[PDB]
Amino acid sequence: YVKPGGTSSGDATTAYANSVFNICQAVTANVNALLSTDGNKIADKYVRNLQHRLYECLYRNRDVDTDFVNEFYAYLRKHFSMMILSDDAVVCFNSTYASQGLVASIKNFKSVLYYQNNVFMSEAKCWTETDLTKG
RNA sequence: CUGCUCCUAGCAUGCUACUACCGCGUAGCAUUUCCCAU
Repeated sequence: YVKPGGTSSGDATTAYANSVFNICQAVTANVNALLSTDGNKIADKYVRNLQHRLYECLYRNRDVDTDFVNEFYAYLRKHFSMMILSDDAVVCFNSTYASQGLVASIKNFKSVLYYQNNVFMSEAKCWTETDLTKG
């Protein structure tokens, strides 16, 4: 037969490939979530300036811009922590930011999956925890 | 197929300790022999 696509299982790099794929999904969901928010009701200048710079470096600049990459990576480390196994991950994220939709959220993941993987991830499968005593 | 762990066996290496003998080196103690022509 002929395999249309999708990762195999008997190879030696499925785990690392899936990890990289997961990181990419999370990062693109964060980028999508930030850029779909009105800039007229944003908090302290910093984030609004960052969003403006992001749109410019995304659709107007042609080549790469390293410093903005470092800054955005540091921002993600500041307000988004991920622990990644092969297609399995746990996220610790600041909640007041997510209240205003300035970082990821489950609805963003649903939308990203719907338009980028052709699958509808029902939200009843996810879990969200507010406490940190229990793990 | 990757990663983690247990257990077993063997090997090999390193290191430590013990025992024996050896000789060395040092020190102490003590003795045994005592010499001759062309």
